[PDB]
Amino acid sequence: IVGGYTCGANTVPYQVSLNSGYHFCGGSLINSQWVVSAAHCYKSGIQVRLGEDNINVVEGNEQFISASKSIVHPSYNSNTLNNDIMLIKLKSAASLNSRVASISLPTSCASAGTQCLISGWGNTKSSGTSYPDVLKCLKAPILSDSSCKSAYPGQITSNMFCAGYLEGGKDSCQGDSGGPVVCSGKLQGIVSWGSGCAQKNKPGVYTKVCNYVSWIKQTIASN
Ligand SMILES: CC(=N)N1CCC(Oc2ccc([C@@H](Cc3ccc4ccc(C(=N)N)cc4c3)C(=O)O)cc2)CC1
Ligand SMILES: [Ca+2]
Repeated sequence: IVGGYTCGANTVPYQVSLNSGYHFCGGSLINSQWVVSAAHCYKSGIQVRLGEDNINVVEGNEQFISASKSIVHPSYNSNTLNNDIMLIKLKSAASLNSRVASISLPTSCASAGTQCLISGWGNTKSSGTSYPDVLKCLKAPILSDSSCKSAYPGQITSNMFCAGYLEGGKDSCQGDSGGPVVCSGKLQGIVSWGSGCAQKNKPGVYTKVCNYVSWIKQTIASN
């Protein structure tokens, strides 16, 4: 997260860290046994780490659970990043409490202007690389489809939305991928892509979760 702030230990209880010997992607806990992330985060040997703040020190409240199966959306396209969504089933159900809780799926899509909270352990620099120990947060509004498509001509599908600041300086970045975009207590987006990080006129692009509610529910029910 570039230009964000330190969230505060366990203040984003649904935030998950995907680990394979190091943090590589974020995710959101949607129930005691399922996590939603980005399809581009797919990898074998994924350990889901819940209740994390400092990802390098064991501070208490952490729950490490192996992924039993990762389900990449069947229509995911690695070049366009259309349908960039993946469901991860935990080997065992997480112990939900004050510091580890699930986030609700939306019943309707969010409109332009809606303020949302984006979080992650991704790169904190626009030019260069600097990964944080603790979780970073950023409040950003959903942009209009017009501005989104003007920024990324021919690359925005109906399953994507832009969020952020056109003036640059505040944005999600590499490492934040798969993480949550929560608006009014509902998970509306998943960190997907963008051109660089926190660049002028190049806001972040996110997977539009409201378009996948039926798919998520049907898939979870059959697995
Ligand atoms: C051809 C096309 N339709 N496109 C262009 C490529 C685009 O996908 C991608 C895929 C990867 C990349 C980056 C890596 C990267 C990864 C995660 C990111 C997460 C967030 C942000 C952001 N600025 N919000 C930027 C990121 C940049 C990189 O430079 O390797 C950039 C665009 C999909 C859309
Ligand atoms: Ca740690």
